[PDB]
Amino acid sequence: QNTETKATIARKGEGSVLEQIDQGSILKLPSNLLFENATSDAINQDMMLYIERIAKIIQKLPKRVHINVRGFTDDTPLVKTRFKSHYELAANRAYRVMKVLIQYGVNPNQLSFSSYGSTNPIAPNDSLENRMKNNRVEIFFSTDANDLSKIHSILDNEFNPH
Amino acid sequence: TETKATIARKGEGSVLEQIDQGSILKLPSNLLFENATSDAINQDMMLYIERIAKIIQKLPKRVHINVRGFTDDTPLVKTRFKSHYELAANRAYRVMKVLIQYGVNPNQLSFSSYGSTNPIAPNDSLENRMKNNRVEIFFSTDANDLSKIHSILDNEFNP
Repeated sequence: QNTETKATIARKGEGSVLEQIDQGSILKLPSNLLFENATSDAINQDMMLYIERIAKIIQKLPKRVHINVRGFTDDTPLVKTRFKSHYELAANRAYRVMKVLIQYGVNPNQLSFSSYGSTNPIAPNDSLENRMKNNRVEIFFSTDANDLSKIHSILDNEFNPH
Repeated sequence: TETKATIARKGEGSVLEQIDQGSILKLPSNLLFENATSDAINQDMMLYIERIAKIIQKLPKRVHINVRGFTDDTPLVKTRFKSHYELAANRAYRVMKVLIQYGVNPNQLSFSSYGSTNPIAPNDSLENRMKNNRVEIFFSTDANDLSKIHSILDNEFNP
């Protein structure tokens, strides 16, 4: 039923999970592992060491892997912050992690960053734990394989009478 | 996710279908074989097989081709075939054999049988029953990049 396994990043690394989907892998990191709070892009004192470890793991992965850093927020009112929107907050957070991965030697041609804003929650925002997961950063690992597409195009050009 | 098909302007009926893990080329059995109980290929449609063979030869080794056989559910009584599974196996295999005749690498080919199990139509008519009698060719790859990515991540991260 489940395709998520807890992941251990730093011999502590609490709350992180690895999910497999059919078109790739998603590493999910709760807010408090990267940032001082849910509402800023300011990094916390352990941020760097976590990302270094992820970057080492990434170095074992083949070259054609594309790595997408994805940001997410909860619905926390944005009045107290310098951001215009949830999308903007999540973009800046995703972008910072990407940049740190670059500093650690991950090739920029394999990296991008995304923002989902507040509308893909993992859980109810009824606890600190759940709030940290709703403000998570994700890392999606995939490829731009097109073998199946070339087969289809090939077959289509030969065998379509339309 | 499908359209009609032909070749050299002599082969209506055959459809190409795309599914997420590969492509399926449909060859109507009725055209393909002399009659509804034989594994003897229509010697007139060896030219459609050849075309398919020509395309396969363009595809790299990671692309595997599976020739699949399917039947209606008319009980077999006047025949030397002992089941629909066996009948479907022989038809798939005979089409496979002809691809091989036309130069296709035997190591990229296999044949399957589904018997009467997954009919395109309800079995009630030389209209409908003959829709169930078919041979499909499934094109896919042995790609495991995503599986390998997951394995490595899981090995490094999962306690």
